[PDB]
Amino acid sequence: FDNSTYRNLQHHEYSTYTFLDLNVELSKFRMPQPSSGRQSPRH
Amino acid sequence: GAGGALFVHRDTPENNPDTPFDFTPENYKRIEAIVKNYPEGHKAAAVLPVLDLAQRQNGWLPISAMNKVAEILQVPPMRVYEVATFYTMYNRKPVGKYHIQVCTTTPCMLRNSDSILEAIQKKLGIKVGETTPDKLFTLIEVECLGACVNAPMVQINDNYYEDLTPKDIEEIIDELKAGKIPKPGPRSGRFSCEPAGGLTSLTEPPKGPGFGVQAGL
Amino acid sequence: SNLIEVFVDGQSVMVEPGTTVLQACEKVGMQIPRFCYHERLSVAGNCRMCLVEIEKAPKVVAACAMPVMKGWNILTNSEKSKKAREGVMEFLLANHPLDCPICDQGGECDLQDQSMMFGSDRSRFLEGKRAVEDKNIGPLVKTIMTRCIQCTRCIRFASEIAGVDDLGTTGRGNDMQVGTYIEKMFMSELSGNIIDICPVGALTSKPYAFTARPWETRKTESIDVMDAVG
Amino acid sequence: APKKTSFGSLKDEDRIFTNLYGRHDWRLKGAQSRGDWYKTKEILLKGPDWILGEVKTSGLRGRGGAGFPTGLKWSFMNKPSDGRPKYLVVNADEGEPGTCKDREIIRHDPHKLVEGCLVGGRAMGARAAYIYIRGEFYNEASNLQVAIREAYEAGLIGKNACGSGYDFDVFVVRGAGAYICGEETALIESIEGKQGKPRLKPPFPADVGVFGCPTTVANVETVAVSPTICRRGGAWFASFGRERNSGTKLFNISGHVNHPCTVEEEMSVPLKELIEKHAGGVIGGWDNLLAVIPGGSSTPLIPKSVCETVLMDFDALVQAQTGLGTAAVIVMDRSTDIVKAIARLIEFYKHESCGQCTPCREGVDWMNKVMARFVKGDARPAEIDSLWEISKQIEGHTICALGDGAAWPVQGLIRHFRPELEERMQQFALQHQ
Amino acid sequence: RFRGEHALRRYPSGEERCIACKLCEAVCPAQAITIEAEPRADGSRRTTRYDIDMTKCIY
Ligand SMILES: NC(=O)C1=CN([C@@H]2O[C@H](COP(=O)(O)OP(=O)(O)OC[C@H]3O[C@@H](n4cnc5c(N)ncnc54)[C@H](O)[C@@H]3O)[C@@H](O)[C@H]2O)C=CC1
Ligand SMILES: Cc1cc2nc3c(=O)[nH]c(=O)nc-3n(C[C@H](O)[C@H](O)[C@H](O)COP(=O)(O)O)c2cc1C
Ligand code: SF4
Ligand code: SF4
Ligand code: SF4
Ligand code: SF4
Ligand code: SF4
Ligand code: FES
Ligand code: FES
Ligand SMILES: [Mg+2]
Repeated sequence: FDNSTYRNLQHHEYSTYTFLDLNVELSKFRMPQPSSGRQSPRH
Repeated sequence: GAGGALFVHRDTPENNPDTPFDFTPENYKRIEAIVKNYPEGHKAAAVLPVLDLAQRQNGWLPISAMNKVAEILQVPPMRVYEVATFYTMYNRKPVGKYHIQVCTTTPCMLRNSDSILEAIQKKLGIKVGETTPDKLFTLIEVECLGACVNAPMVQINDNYYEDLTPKDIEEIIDELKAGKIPKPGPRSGRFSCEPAGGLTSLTEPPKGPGFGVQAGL
Repeated sequence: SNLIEVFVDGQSVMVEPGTTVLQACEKVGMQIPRFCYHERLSVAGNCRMCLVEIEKAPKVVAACAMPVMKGWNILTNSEKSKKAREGVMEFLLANHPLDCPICDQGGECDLQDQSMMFGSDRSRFLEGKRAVEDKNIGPLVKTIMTRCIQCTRCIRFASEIAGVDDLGTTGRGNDMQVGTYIEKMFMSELSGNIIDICPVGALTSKPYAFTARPWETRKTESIDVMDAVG
Repeated sequence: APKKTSFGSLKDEDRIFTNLYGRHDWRLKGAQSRGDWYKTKEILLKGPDWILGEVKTSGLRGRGGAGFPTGLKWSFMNKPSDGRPKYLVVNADEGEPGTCKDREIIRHDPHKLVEGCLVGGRAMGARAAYIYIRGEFYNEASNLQVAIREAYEAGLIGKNACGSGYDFDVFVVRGAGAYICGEETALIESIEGKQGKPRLKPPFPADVGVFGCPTTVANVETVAVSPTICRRGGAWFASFGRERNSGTKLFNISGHVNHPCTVEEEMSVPLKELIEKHAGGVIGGWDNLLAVIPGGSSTPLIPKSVCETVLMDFDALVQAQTGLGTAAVIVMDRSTDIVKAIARLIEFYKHESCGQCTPCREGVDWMNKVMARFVKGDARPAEIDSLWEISKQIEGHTICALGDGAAWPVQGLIRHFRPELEERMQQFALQHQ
Repeated sequence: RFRGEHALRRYPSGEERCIACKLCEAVCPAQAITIEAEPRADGSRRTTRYDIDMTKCIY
């Protein structure tokens, strides 16, 4: 048990597309989106 | 003081509706993933991320990028123009490879942020709005970045560099020029939001799960 | 029936549910000052000129957007309402240009008339004024953007009545501006109406420019023959 | 014995945010062993009414800054479904100068936030949770996405979310540099792909919110503590702080202090004890203190005369005419220009106005010009009272509460440091004539 | 302060001062002033007719 070490170094290796890559990865577990019944408010 | 940036667009040979812009196929996959999060019939909600995505591929936002986002999302182009001119993280002009943003708000200024600003200016030879002739750096001042405890701090292309000193800011510039990337975080042997010495609290071993659970659960 | 009773200055009136404070005051024949509210456009609530005091409420409400609540007592002429109107007129006139002698809106200006009726008679603004560049949206609607009070009536009319999404606001805060952001002609068969609904001389008629003043004109109510709508 | 009177010494056994300093695994495994994601299924199975009751019994007040009671506000979505989906929005904007609590919660304890989203959505009957995070917090958002990914893989969210039978989604949407997007309605507008311009209320988000659907907007701190309150119970959380000021609180102590930091502390701790214990005191000693802004720039500042005896809770600071705000203490010693700091705050507010409504859009810029002239001394004494009235006109006449936050620091400076303004004007006149 | 024969003045550049606001025409108790205006070739707001009937004027 060491409380003197800051582990949080994952972000150092984060690139420009890391957030969007994680979004693409998470797109698989998502529940189907609800629909208002239109394609757009202008439809 | 005053903003300096204009909120009208005038066509230029380098920024016109016929300036070449298109998403990469990988960026199109990412756009599909971004679009899916929102409810059907509310596709516009993706204007904020997708626009950002364009800037993450091109570097800035030419008017053709705004037109492409508007056409992809089937949103009127003036709505994308409104979004682009409202939010300050969108670059409607080219910037340097490294965008230095130094905080100068009151908590950050109280810890000698002007020393950092002058150190950057004398190290780069440019002012608080200009871009270095090598097109590597651009220096601006920004409002509170939410890293006040670590003030003075600077934000560079998604990396915070905190607890800055004039010697410290200069070295980061040297490391960025020579083709290396510097480690983000505090620069005073702190690597946290902790007190600078002693760790006044959170020294006990963390409690095990279910330690404080109430009866009947 | 479903009518609810509300009071405007201590006087009872029956209104439909969801009726705004402005419409209830209109039922007794009182007109609340306005700049951004138009009864044929969607409610905006941005100008803040319609703020009124409700009895036993510390905060003034926006009469053009707030639905009346049963048993409410509007107070359209209280000290709080008058001071709200004076402050809002002061903020509106702070950056406005001294353009009345050259403005076509001169004798027909809602800003001028409501300044005379509900605002103060003086300025305590001692700074410089903002100035913005003009937009060119075609040969019919002359544009002098410095005069704009940012009501956003033009944006709501173009989007909702005309069916075009060419107008908008770019920037934010003091520097926020109304325009197209690009060289675009706001061309449509209903375009000229944005001159009528604009309360100031920001949007004016280009063919009509400088020719007449409203007090000298004679009004003849007639019918149009340019089509079969009459 | 009940009704304690000396608050402000609580040990680490009663701190919710045990990984505040990020000295422990920020990933799921770490959280799991630290007590996170425990008995979630049991909590979910207890039902929304039980969950709502725990929040109500605790007395939990909104940690975003307004301090509205959390249980009552969350109970506003306990209506039956009307065909529209229900949503919970987590406010992770954190734009207030002096405030860094939500950043640390997101970067170092993201699973606390994810579990809080799940439990809050269950309480509200919500379908999914949208976490609107600051655009400048790229690494914090990426850590949050990693946490959500490993929660999805372990079946802690998504379809059935547990052995529970409840489907819940968690989405992270990033802003793009706009402090006004911290306001709940402006945040909702920015999620829907528009300019971050606040809406008028009514309607409240519980009636018409994001995508026009019933929505609840909750601060990251408020959401994170939600599961610990449920397992520990409402009574335990309340047992801290004065009456109507229950629970613990994150404080960001910055400015002219020896060790600026952030720390969890009991609610009603006196300001002096908090500053001198955790922050190492004021540089130059406690007698070097000039002024303190107790809750971020939106709250009026208080002088050393008040700072030595005021408690750090909502009602106590209201009685001191300032307000608790975001619990972001900014300390300024006798070595700073007190007018310059307030002028910089007013410049921040001038640069952060959305421009929608007249009193903010015009009067905050007007106040900025007046304050910049005050800093030099260009003005006359008769303008000071004038400036006061300008603030009064702005306050309470704007759509959004940014106008209040712009007008309150000026009122504080004029209320407590008028003689400095007058002597600056006298000096400028003396060397200019 | 003596009131005599009327005159139309210029700026020091030689440009006319009158911008055709028509306030003089509105205020005149005798209706002695007649004004017609249009945009000038350079877009300036100037008069094309400016008459004073000196036998209507009360000075
Ligand atoms: N955490 C941060 O970084 C920042 C925090 N703030 C703080 O935000 C505070 C002002 O926020 P406001 O939302 O304008 O205060 P508010 O009192 O109007 O409302 C706060 C919360 O209570 C809800 N609420 C209030 N009355 C309600 C009702 N009758 N029915 C249903 N819901 C109701 C609101 O929907 C909102 O969620 C300020 O005190 C400021 O300190 C400001 C800027 C940044
Ligand atoms: C200009 C402005 C900015 C705000 N920014 C934030 C913010 O960044 N984070 C936050 O939690 N609340 C912010 N608020 C307050 C929100 O209204 C608040 O979060 C919302 O009412 C729910 O917060 P609660 O959970 O504390 O009740 C802001 C308010 C205003 C007027
Ligand atoms: S719009 Fe009205 S107030 Fe403004 S210059 Fe024209 S006449 Fe005067
Ligand atoms: S141009 Fe006229 S209608 Fe359009 S926003 Fe300005 S004042 Fe309103
Ligand atoms: S008070 Fe300021 S930020 Fe809030 S809606 Fe009005 S102009 Fe926008
Ligand atoms: S029209 Fe009359 S009042 Fe107006 S500028 Fe000309 S001379 Fe003066
Ligand atoms: S009567 Fe003569 S002096 Fe009097 S306003 Fe008319 S033109 Fe001028
Ligand atoms: S004031 Fe500099 S990060 Fe907050
Ligand atoms: S008329 Fe109500 S805010 Fe403008
Ligand atoms: Mg008009």
